[PDB]
Amino acid sequence: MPQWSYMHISGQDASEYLSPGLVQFARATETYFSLNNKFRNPTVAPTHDVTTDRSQRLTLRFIPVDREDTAYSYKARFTLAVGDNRVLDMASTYFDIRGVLDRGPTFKPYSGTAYNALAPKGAPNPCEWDEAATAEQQKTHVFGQAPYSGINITKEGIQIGVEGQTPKYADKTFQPEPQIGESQWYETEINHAAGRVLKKTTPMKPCYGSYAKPTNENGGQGILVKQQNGKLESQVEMQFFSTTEAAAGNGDNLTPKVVLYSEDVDIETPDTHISYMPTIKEGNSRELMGQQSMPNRPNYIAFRDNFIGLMYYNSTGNMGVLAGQASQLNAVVDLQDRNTELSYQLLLDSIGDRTRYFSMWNQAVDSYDPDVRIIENHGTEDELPNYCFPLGGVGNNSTYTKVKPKTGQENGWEKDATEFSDKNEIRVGNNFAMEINLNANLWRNFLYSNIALYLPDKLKYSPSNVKISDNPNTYDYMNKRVVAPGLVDCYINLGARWSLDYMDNVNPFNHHRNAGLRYRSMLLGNGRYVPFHIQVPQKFFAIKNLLLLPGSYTYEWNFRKDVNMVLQSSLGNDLRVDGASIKFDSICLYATFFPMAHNTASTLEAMLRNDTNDQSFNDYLSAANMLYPIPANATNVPISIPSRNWAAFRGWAFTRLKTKETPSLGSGYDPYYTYSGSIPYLDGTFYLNHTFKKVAITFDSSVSWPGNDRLLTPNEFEIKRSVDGEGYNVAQCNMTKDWFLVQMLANYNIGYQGFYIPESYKDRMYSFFRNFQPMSRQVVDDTKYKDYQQVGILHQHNNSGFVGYLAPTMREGQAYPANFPYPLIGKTAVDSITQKKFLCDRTLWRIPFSSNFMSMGALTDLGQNLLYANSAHALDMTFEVDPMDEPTLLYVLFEVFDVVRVHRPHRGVIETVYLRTPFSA
Amino acid sequence: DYKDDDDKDIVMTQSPSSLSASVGDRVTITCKASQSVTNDAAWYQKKPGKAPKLLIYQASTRYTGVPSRFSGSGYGTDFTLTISSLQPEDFATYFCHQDYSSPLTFGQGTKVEIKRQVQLVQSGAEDKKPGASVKVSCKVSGFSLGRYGVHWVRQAPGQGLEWMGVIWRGGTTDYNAKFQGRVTITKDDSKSTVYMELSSLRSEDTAVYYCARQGSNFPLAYWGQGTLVTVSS
Repeated sequence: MPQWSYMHISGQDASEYLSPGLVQFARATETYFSLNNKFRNPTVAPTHDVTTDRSQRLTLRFIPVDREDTAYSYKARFTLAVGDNRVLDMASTYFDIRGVLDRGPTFKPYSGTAYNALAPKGAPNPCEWDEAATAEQQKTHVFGQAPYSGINITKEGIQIGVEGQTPKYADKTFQPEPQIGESQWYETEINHAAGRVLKKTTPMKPCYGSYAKPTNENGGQGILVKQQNGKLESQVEMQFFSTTEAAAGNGDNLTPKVVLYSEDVDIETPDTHISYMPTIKEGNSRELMGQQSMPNRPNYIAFRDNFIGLMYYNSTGNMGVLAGQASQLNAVVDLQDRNTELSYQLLLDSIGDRTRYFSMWNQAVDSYDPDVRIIENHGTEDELPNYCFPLGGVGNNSTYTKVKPKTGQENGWEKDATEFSDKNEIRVGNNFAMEINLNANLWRNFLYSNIALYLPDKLKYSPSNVKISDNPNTYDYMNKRVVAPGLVDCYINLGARWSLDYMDNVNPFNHHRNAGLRYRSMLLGNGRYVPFHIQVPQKFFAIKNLLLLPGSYTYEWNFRKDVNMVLQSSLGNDLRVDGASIKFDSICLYATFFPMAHNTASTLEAMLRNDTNDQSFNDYLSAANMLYPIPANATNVPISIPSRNWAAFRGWAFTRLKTKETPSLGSGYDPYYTYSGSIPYLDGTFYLNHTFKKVAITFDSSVSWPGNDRLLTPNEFEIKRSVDGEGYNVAQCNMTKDWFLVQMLANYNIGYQGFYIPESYKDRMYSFFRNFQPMSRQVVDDTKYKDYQQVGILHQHNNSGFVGYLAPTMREGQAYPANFPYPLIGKTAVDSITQKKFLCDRTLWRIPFSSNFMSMGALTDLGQNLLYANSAHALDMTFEVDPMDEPTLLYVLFEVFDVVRVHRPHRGVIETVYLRTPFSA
Repeated sequence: DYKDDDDKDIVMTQSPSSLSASVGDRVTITCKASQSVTNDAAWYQKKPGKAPKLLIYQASTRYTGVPSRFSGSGYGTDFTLTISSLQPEDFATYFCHQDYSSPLTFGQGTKVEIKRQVQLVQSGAEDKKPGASVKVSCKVSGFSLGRYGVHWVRQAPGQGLEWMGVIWRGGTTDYNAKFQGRVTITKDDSKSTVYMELSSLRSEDTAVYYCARQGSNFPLAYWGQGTLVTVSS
């Protein structure tokens, strides 16, 4: 058009329509006087060869041809139809799955309780009980409250108002209401009081956590009884009371000063349990008024990160299928040495930022609070005392009469009751008050909630007079096991940055502060009954990015139903036993097509059917996976590979797993899998890297690798050393110079020209430095401190008289000088030793098969050298690790090439050539 | 209607005015206060030369070293002083007194005529012309001025006893409004002396001026020697 080019909507850029001398001038003055923003530059979209003009759907929905179901799986068959002059990117495809989910009775997406949270945890509800008479003869005792002040009390109840001349009485079904009482702080004469009380027939439960559903629209909870005529009727019964002194009188003066509305209710404790059960005897009693409640542990339950586990991968028995209708041959070739899920995890990390959540794919990385993993104990800022005061601001007082002086005398005084009251309330001295250390309490609560309750089960004990399951994998067991707060109190490693030794080997991601798991639990909702509707992506490396040319194709895949696989819980309890169930109602397949111009689509199809233009992909992980059993408490882990070809071997990577948290894939269903926590093998939530000591690599036999006198200790890879006489540790921890150098080179190629912090983009979530956490602390020297004394938790007393004894129960004992912990600071500091260690979560240990350990090219220089390229070699690796009281696994990834070439010669045909070297099929 | 008006002078009305008596006779004097003083009535005996002597206090209590023949009675508004049997040493002029309220007030004083340790020392007497001022001293011994306040009273010829003011233990002064702020009382604790300064003298201020001190729980009981101040044109 004419005016567009003039107004620079269209036309040429500023560099082209301006004076050449001015453009030259602008380039010269750019650095100190830019003129770019002064002149418009047009941007024009192409008008032809891009988009079609005929009617064309952007999204196709395919309902499955055939669906089969077992108890633990279900396979769906789709006929993916790519029409002519249409082009489909498999990245734009996903399965739309809908069903009903039941997370079960162990799902608790919150801490604390929903009911009477502010109530003191030992305070009972207004209750009654039968008790031995003793002056069988029994009598009923009442313990209650009467907050409502009424007009009068007759046999018709408490008078709550008047309707002209008629007195109005409380509707027993909901009046008086328990949340109503006096509106002023100071005392008043209440000659006609009323309240509600629970009958002796209703079990005794502490107020904290008490819930009784309502039986009427006005909030009444009185259980209704079905009468003969078939109508429901209230069983609320009135109980009148007067003072014992008043009942001593003859009787004519006898009148009730209190009326309690006694009722039965369906009490329950949905989200709390009993922390102190005084007696095993069942039935209401005065003793049972002392039982204390405690909120049930939080247990978030959701679908896994990136919907890990929903789709079968790397399972020969349940292999996905993509094929052309014509050719019966399948394009998918899956192996059990492949790890598709973990590959997708690390791939996603390499591409983008895993800290960001994307609801569609359940893309929310598993994580843990850093201040929970490593405790950084600064103590508390409690310099100022904190006080609570009387609601009146004064407290108890005495009554005083005013007096006035005899103004003509030295010290004469006279009563003055004419103008002033003789009962004036005055308190002499400071007001009444109580004291609390708020920050100390908050710190203590944090430690007990996030750390103490997660200690290994060997440090807990079974509650007294409370039934508990026999299965340690159940929520009931994890919830009722008692941990004493003194194990993780305010004074733990005070002033150190130090993770508890007992917690190092505990999966930090099985925690209620796992932000990712929590987000994925709340994406479903806050209830256990959840109708869900989700989108599941294709992760197999050969397909997920394939560009499918016209033709029809069978796309068939298998899916899991195992709650322990498809669901994830923060506590890891066995969701099979704990009542979780899932049902997949329907499934569809959605494919998004570029509305490509038909001439362009045909030309591109033609170009892509040629041999030279076969599409090629490879697994990001690019490794063959091997798991070697490490029996309990074993430190030496020997493994050997028979003589074979190593051409293109890229290197080793390894970490350590727990057999409990690692399911046996390929079987289709693991009957011995009793765990619903994170699965590091799949999601990359590794956390046992610190338990490695050293690795010995021996090619063939007697040939050490890398040898050549390279390392400070050349025969073996020394990861960490306990007290190095040589002084080969680094970075103020127990890691070796050799190992640190190797890892820095493997991850960033830094070692040889100085050590520094890698660039952020190079140091990602699963990188080494990002997760490298060295730590040190001091501890009493039991040999050199002459006054040492071993005082277990049973006889430690710090904050005695203000905390519970060995339980999260109530205040107990007396004030007394502490006997624990030993002071490591100040004039009286004890002789101390120093312990160094480190943590390295999420990352993998890397030994690249490179001459200088660097990354100069995927195909390592050693992967090409003559020795390993034109000969066969057997391998013998020996890992020395820290002992652990349960079976573990050595996870070794043999870094190789895992490539696939994909050829589409004709419409509806698809051929694939798979190669993985070293370690071929 | 009926409410004892405080912050208003309490007048002690003494009856009769004069009396003639013989040794052995019984004498009775009465005092009527403008308002109740509970039981804060005291009777003093004064002879021309000597200073006042406390006889009765709190209506019915005999001060220390007072013969048995003296007795007091009454409460509120009415009080009575009776001598059961006169004796030549008792011929003097007796004064009603109240310290329930400030200003302290005495009665007009009755005249008994015939029919046929703690120490306070004042400065010397003096005299001056109208319109001028005086400063009188009162050296104290036997007690601390931080424990007691010192009052100043005067007796004008042919008149009763006039309470002038007081300086209390804490230094707070209280003056008789009758003097229109002419009186100013000071004290030096170091020198243990009390000063009383009167201004704008008039010929009617010709009087004896007495330094005085009360007890912890009984009225004025310790007096100075008296200082005669004369004023004439």
